Amino acid sequence: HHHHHMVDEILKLKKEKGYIILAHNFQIPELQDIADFVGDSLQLARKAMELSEKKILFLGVDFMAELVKILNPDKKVIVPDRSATCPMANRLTPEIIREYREKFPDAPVVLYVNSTSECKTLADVICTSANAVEVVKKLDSSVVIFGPDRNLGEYVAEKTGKKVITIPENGHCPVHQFNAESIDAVRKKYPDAKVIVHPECPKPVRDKADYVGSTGQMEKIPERDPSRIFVIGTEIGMIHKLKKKFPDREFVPLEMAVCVNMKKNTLENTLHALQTESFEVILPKEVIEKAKKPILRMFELMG
Ligand SMILES: O=C(O)c1cccnc1C(=O)O
Ligand code: SF4
Ligand SMILES: [Cl-]
Ligand SMILES: [Cl-]
Repeated sequence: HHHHHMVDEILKLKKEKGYIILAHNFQIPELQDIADFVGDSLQLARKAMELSEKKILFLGVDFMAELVKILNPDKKVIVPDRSATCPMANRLTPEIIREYREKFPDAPVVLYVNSTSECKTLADVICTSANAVEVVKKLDSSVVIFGPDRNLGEYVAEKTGKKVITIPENGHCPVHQFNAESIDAVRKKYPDAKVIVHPECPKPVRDKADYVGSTGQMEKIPERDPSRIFVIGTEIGMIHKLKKKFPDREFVPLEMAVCVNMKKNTLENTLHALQTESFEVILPKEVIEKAKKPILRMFELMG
Protein backbone atom coordinates (compact mmCIF):
# COMPACT_ATOMS: atom_id res chain seq x y z
CA HIS A 1 0.00 0.00 0.00
CA HIS A 2 1.34 3.43 -1.06
CA HIS A 3 0.93 5.04 2.47
CA HIS A 4 2.92 2.19 4.07
CA HIS A 5 6.01 4.41 4.56
CA MET A 6 4.09 6.82 6.77
CA VAL A 7 1.95 4.16 8.41
CA ASP A 8 4.96 2.01 9.25
CA GLU A 9 6.97 4.94 10.69
CA ILE A 10 4.04 6.19 12.80
CA LEU A 11 3.58 2.73 14.31
CA LYS A 12 7.37 2.42 15.02
CA LEU A 13 7.70 5.90 16.57
CA LYS A 14 4.56 5.59 18.68
CA LYS A 15 5.95 2.41 20.27
CA GLU A 16 9.55 3.67 20.52
CA LYS A 17 8.61 6.96 22.21
CA GLY A 18 5.83 5.62 24.42
CA TYR A 19 2.85 7.43 22.91
CA ILE A 20 -0.78 6.45 22.95
CA ILE A 21 -2.68 7.88 19.93
CA LEU A 22 -6.22 9.09 20.60
CA ALA A 23 -8.42 10.06 17.63
CA HIS A 24 -11.86 11.57 17.23
CA ASN A 25 -14.45 9.88 14.97
CA PHE A 26 -14.21 12.73 12.41
CA GLN A 27 -10.49 12.11 11.64
CA ILE A 28 -9.66 10.79 8.17
CA PRO A 29 -9.91 6.98 7.85
CA GLU A 30 -6.13 6.69 7.49
CA LEU A 31 -5.63 8.30 10.91
CA GLN A 32 -8.45 6.36 12.57
CA ASP A 33 -6.71 3.19 11.31
CA ILE A 34 -3.40 4.04 13.06
CA ALA A 35 -4.94 5.24 16.33
CA ASP A 36 -4.96 3.19 19.56
CA PHE A 37 -8.39 4.50 20.54
CA VAL A 38 -11.04 6.18 18.34
CA GLY A 39 -14.22 7.72 19.67
CA ASP A 40 -16.49 10.64 20.33
CA SER A 41 -15.84 13.59 22.66
CA LEU A 42 -17.33 11.82 25.67
CA GLN A 43 -15.47 8.56 25.04
CA LEU A 44 -12.21 10.51 24.54
CA ALA A 45 -12.83 12.44 27.79
CA ARG A 46 -13.49 9.19 29.62
CA LYS A 47 -10.35 7.58 28.22
CA ALA A 48 -8.40 10.70 29.30
CA MET A 49 -9.57 10.23 32.93
CA GLU A 50 -7.92 6.80 33.23
CA LEU A 51 -4.86 7.26 31.02
CA SER A 52 -1.55 5.61 32.01
CA GLU A 53 0.91 6.41 29.11
CA LYS A 54 3.29 9.31 29.68
CA LYS A 55 2.82 10.80 26.21
CA ILE A 56 -0.37 11.32 24.18
CA LEU A 57 -0.79 12.15 20.53
CA PHE A 58 -4.23 13.67 20.14
CA LEU A 59 -6.03 13.73 16.69
CA GLY A 60 -9.03 16.07 16.65
CA VAL A 61 -9.54 19.75 17.54
CA ASP A 62 -7.83 21.95 20.10
CA PHE A 63 -10.55 22.15 22.76
CA MET A 64 -10.56 18.38 23.16
CA ALA A 65 -6.72 18.24 23.10
CA GLU A 66 -6.83 20.85 25.91
CA LEU A 67 -9.41 18.83 27.85
CA VAL A 68 -7.05 15.82 27.64
CA LYS A 69 -4.19 17.98 28.95
CA ILE A 70 -6.39 19.43 31.73
CA LEU A 71 -7.10 15.87 32.94
CA ASN A 72 -3.42 14.88 32.55
CA PRO A 73 -1.51 18.06 33.47
CA ASP A 74 1.81 16.23 33.99
CA LYS A 75 1.79 14.18 30.74
CA LYS A 76 2.98 15.47 27.35
CA VAL A 77 0.05 16.00 24.95
CA ILE A 78 0.86 16.80 21.31
CA VAL A 79 -1.22 17.66 18.24
CA PRO A 80 -0.12 17.62 14.52
CA ASP A 81 -1.80 20.96 13.66
CA ARG A 82 -2.18 23.55 16.38
CA SER A 83 -4.74 25.49 14.27
CA ALA A 84 -7.29 22.61 14.28
CA THR A 85 -10.18 24.20 16.14
CA CYS A 86 -13.97 24.45 16.43
CA PRO A 87 -15.12 27.84 15.03
CA MET A 88 -18.48 27.49 16.84
CA ALA A 89 -16.73 27.42 20.20
CA ASN A 90 -14.57 30.39 19.47
CA ARG A 91 -17.60 32.73 19.34
CA LEU A 92 -18.49 32.21 23.02
CA THR A 93 -16.45 34.46 25.34
CA PRO A 94 -15.95 35.08 29.10
CA GLU A 95 -17.70 38.43 28.69
CA ILE A 96 -20.88 36.91 27.22
CA ILE A 97 -20.93 34.30 30.01
CA ARG A 98 -20.55 36.99 32.69
CA GLU A 99 -23.30 39.06 30.97
CA TYR A 100 -25.63 36.06 31.08
CA ARG A 101 -24.94 35.12 34.75
CA GLU A 102 -25.62 38.75 35.75
CA LYS A 103 -28.75 38.68 33.66
CA PHE A 104 -29.93 35.22 34.87
CA PRO A 105 -28.71 35.06 38.51
CA ASP A 106 -29.26 31.45 39.60
CA ALA A 107 -28.93 29.68 36.22
CA PRO A 108 -25.98 27.31 36.09
CA VAL A 109 -23.69 27.64 33.08
CA VAL A 110 -23.49 24.36 31.21
CA LEU A 111 -20.91 24.32 28.47
CA TYR A 112 -20.49 21.95 25.57
CA VAL A 113 -16.99 20.42 25.32
CA ASN A 114 -16.28 22.50 22.20
CA SER A 115 -15.67 25.62 24.20
CA THR A 116 -12.44 27.44 24.96
CA SER A 117 -10.58 26.27 28.07
CA GLU A 118 -10.88 29.83 29.45
CA CYS A 119 -14.67 29.57 29.07
CA LYS A 120 -14.51 26.24 30.85
CA THR A 121 -12.93 28.03 33.89
CA LEU A 122 -16.23 29.97 34.09
CA ALA A 123 -18.58 26.98 33.63
CA ASP A 124 -20.48 25.12 36.30
CA VAL A 125 -20.42 21.95 34.30
CA ILE A 126 -19.25 20.60 30.96
CA CYS A 127 -21.29 18.23 28.78
CA THR A 128 -21.26 16.37 25.49
CA SER A 129 -24.24 15.43 23.22
CA ALA A 130 -24.76 12.01 24.89
CA ASN A 131 -24.85 13.29 28.48
CA ALA A 132 -26.31 16.81 28.18
CA VAL A 133 -29.88 15.72 29.07
CA GLU A 134 -28.79 13.65 32.12
CA VAL A 135 -26.41 16.36 33.34
CA VAL A 136 -28.94 19.17 33.02
CA LYS A 137 -31.62 17.07 34.74
CA LYS A 138 -29.28 16.50 37.73
CA LEU A 139 -28.76 20.19 38.26
CA ASP A 140 -31.07 21.73 40.81
CA SER A 141 -32.36 24.49 38.54
CA SER A 142 -35.21 24.64 36.00
CA VAL A 143 -33.33 27.27 33.99
CA VAL A 144 -29.78 26.81 32.59
CA ILE A 145 -27.40 28.88 30.48
CA PHE A 146 -26.03 26.68 27.66
CA GLY A 147 -23.58 27.14 24.87
CA PRO A 148 -22.14 27.42 22.39
CA ASP A 149 -24.49 25.15 20.39
CA ARG A 150 -28.11 26.35 20.09
CA ASN A 151 -29.44 23.11 18.58
CA LEU A 152 -28.10 20.91 21.38
CA GLY A 153 -29.36 23.47 23.91
CA GLU A 154 -32.81 23.43 22.31
CA TYR A 155 -32.72 19.59 22.24
CA VAL A 156 -31.89 19.60 25.98
CA ALA A 157 -34.94 21.87 26.62
CA GLU A 158 -37.24 19.48 24.77
CA LYS A 159 -35.93 16.45 26.68
CA THR A 160 -35.78 18.00 30.17
CA GLY A 161 -38.68 20.44 30.10
CA LYS A 162 -36.23 22.98 31.54
CA LYS A 163 -35.70 26.46 30.17
CA VAL A 164 -32.47 26.65 28.23
CA ILE A 165 -30.93 29.98 27.41
CA THR A 166 -28.49 29.56 24.52
CA ILE A 167 -25.31 31.55 24.06
CA PRO A 168 -23.90 33.01 21.92
CA GLU A 169 -26.54 34.22 19.46
CA ASN A 170 -27.00 31.55 16.75
CA GLY A 171 -24.12 29.38 17.94
CA HIS A 172 -24.20 26.27 15.73
CA CYS A 173 -22.11 23.68 13.93
CA PRO A 174 -22.25 24.44 10.11
CA VAL A 175 -21.44 20.78 9.44
CA HIS A 176 -24.73 19.45 10.86
CA GLN A 177 -26.96 21.98 9.03
CA PHE A 178 -28.62 19.24 6.91
CA ASN A 179 -31.97 20.02 5.24
CA ALA A 180 -34.94 17.83 6.21
CA GLU A 181 -35.86 17.20 2.56
CA SER A 182 -32.75 14.94 2.48
CA ILE A 183 -34.62 12.64 4.88
CA ASP A 184 -37.82 12.80 2.75
CA ALA A 185 -35.68 11.81 -0.24
CA VAL A 186 -33.86 8.93 1.44
CA ARG A 187 -37.21 7.59 2.79
CA LYS A 188 -38.37 7.30 -0.88
CA LYS A 189 -35.08 5.70 -1.96
CA TYR A 190 -34.60 3.24 0.92
CA PRO A 191 -38.04 2.85 2.58
CA ASP A 192 -36.69 0.37 5.15
CA ALA A 193 -33.55 2.29 6.15
CA LYS A 194 -33.17 3.77 9.60
CA VAL A 195 -32.20 7.43 9.91
CA ILE A 196 -29.78 8.42 12.67
CA VAL A 197 -28.88 12.05 13.18
CA HIS A 198 -26.82 14.04 15.68
CA PRO A 199 -28.52 16.38 18.21
CA GLU A 200 -26.51 19.29 16.61
CA CYS A 201 -28.88 18.92 13.62
CA PRO A 202 -31.79 21.45 13.28
CA LYS A 203 -35.10 20.53 14.89
CA PRO A 204 -36.85 19.59 11.60
CA VAL A 205 -34.05 17.13 10.89
CA ARG A 206 -34.03 15.56 14.38
CA ASP A 207 -37.85 15.29 14.30
CA LYS A 208 -37.82 13.26 11.09
CA ALA A 209 -35.09 10.88 12.21
CA ASP A 210 -35.58 7.38 13.67
CA TYR A 211 -32.79 8.03 16.18
CA VAL A 212 -31.04 11.05 17.60
CA GLY A 213 -27.69 10.72 19.41
CA SER A 214 -23.95 11.29 19.75
CA THR A 215 -21.63 9.48 17.33
CA GLY A 216 -20.78 7.09 20.23
CA GLN A 217 -24.47 6.35 20.52
CA MET A 218 -24.82 5.92 16.75
CA GLU A 219 -22.11 3.24 16.81
CA LYS A 220 -24.15 1.23 19.31
CA ILE A 221 -27.51 1.40 17.48
CA PRO A 222 -26.73 -1.48 15.07
CA GLU A 223 -26.09 -3.73 18.14
CA ARG A 224 -29.85 -3.57 18.83
CA ASP A 225 -31.42 -2.53 15.51
CA PRO A 226 -31.16 -5.19 12.79
CA SER A 227 -31.71 -2.79 9.81
CA ARG A 228 -29.63 -3.56 6.71
CA ILE A 229 -29.28 0.14 5.87
CA PHE A 230 -28.54 3.17 8.08
CA VAL A 231 -28.62 6.75 6.99
CA ILE A 232 -26.21 8.91 8.96
CA GLY A 233 -26.69 12.58 9.71
CA THR A 234 -23.22 13.59 10.93
CA GLU A 235 -19.71 14.33 9.69
CA ILE A 236 -18.45 12.03 6.95
CA GLY A 237 -15.67 10.45 9.10
CA MET A 238 -18.32 8.53 11.00
CA ILE A 239 -19.16 6.44 7.92
CA HIS A 240 -15.72 4.84 7.96
CA LYS A 241 -16.01 4.09 11.71
CA LEU A 242 -19.45 2.52 11.31
CA LYS A 243 -18.61 0.46 8.22
CA LYS A 244 -15.51 -0.91 10.05
CA LYS A 245 -17.58 -1.89 13.12
CA PHE A 246 -20.46 -3.35 11.04
CA PRO A 247 -19.16 -4.63 7.69
CA ASP A 248 -22.50 -6.47 7.25
CA ARG A 249 -24.63 -3.27 6.99
CA GLU A 250 -24.80 -0.34 4.57
CA PHE A 251 -24.04 3.18 5.88
CA VAL A 252 -25.28 6.05 3.72
CA PRO A 253 -24.52 9.68 4.42
CA LEU A 254 -27.62 11.87 4.82
CA GLU A 255 -25.62 14.46 2.91
CA MET A 256 -21.83 14.81 2.36
CA ALA A 257 -20.65 16.93 5.34
CA VAL A 258 -17.01 17.69 6.10
CA CYS A 259 -15.45 19.50 9.07
CA VAL A 260 -12.45 21.32 7.55
CA ASN A 261 -10.79 21.59 10.96
CA MET A 262 -11.06 17.83 11.59
CA LYS A 263 -9.45 17.27 8.19
CA LYS A 264 -6.37 19.36 9.06
CA ASN A 265 -4.68 16.28 10.45
CA THR A 266 -2.98 14.11 7.89
CA LEU A 267 -0.75 11.10 7.72
CA GLU A 268 2.11 13.41 6.82
CA ASN A 269 1.78 15.95 9.66
CA THR A 270 0.98 13.16 12.15
CA LEU A 271 4.26 11.57 11.18
CA HIS A 272 5.98 14.94 11.61
CA ALA A 273 4.34 15.25 15.00
CA LEU A 274 5.87 11.95 16.21
CA GLN A 275 9.28 12.73 14.65
CA THR A 276 9.54 16.14 16.27
CA GLU A 277 7.31 15.43 19.35
CA SER A 278 5.42 18.69 18.59
CA PHE A 279 3.12 20.60 19.02
CA GLU A 280 2.83 20.29 22.79
CA VAL A 281 -0.46 21.47 24.36
CA ILE A 282 0.64 23.94 27.08
CA LEU A 283 -1.89 25.63 29.37
CA PRO A 284 -1.43 28.07 32.28
CA LYS A 285 -1.50 26.27 35.68
CA GLU A 286 -4.41 28.48 36.74
CA VAL A 287 -6.49 27.45 33.75
CA ILE A 288 -5.87 23.75 34.41
CA GLU A 289 -6.78 24.18 38.09
CA LYS A 290 -10.06 25.99 37.34
CA ALA A 291 -11.29 24.23 34.19
CA LYS A 292 -10.82 20.76 35.69
CA LYS A 293 -13.74 21.33 38.04
CA PRO A 294 -16.67 21.52 35.62
CA ILE A 295 -14.97 18.67 33.65
CA LEU A 296 -14.76 16.30 36.64
CA ARG A 297 -18.26 17.36 37.67
CA MET A 298 -19.62 16.10 34.29
CA PHE A 299 -18.53 12.56 35.20
CA GLU A 300 -19.84 13.02 38.78
CA LEU A 301 -23.29 13.91 37.36
CA MET A 302 -23.43 10.81 35.15
CA GLY A 303 -22.26 8.15 37.62
O1 LIG B 1 -17.77 14.21 19.33
C1 LIG B 1 -18.45 15.26 19.37
O2 LIG B 1 -18.81 15.82 20.44
C2 LIG B 1 -18.92 16.03 18.16
C3 LIG B 1 -20.17 15.79 17.67
C4 LIG B 1 -20.61 16.53 16.59
C5 LIG B 1 -19.82 17.55 16.03
N1 LIG B 1 -18.58 17.87 16.45
C6 LIG B 1 -18.14 17.13 17.50
C7 LIG B 1 -16.80 17.51 17.94
O3 LIG B 1 -16.29 16.99 18.95
O4 LIG B 1 -16.30 18.37 17.21
S1 SF4 C 1 -17.95 19.03 13.41
FE1 SF4 C 1 -18.87 21.04 14.05
S2 SF4 C 1 -18.90 21.06 16.31
FE2 SF4 C 1 -17.43 19.32 15.68
S3 SF4 C 1 -15.32 20.51 15.48
FE3 SF4 C 1 -16.24 20.65 13.41
S4 SF4 C 1 -17.35 22.74 13.38
FE4 SF4 C 1 -16.92 22.11 15.62
CL1 LIG D 1 -18.57 7.72 29.89
CL1 LIG E 1 -20.70 13.02 19.33
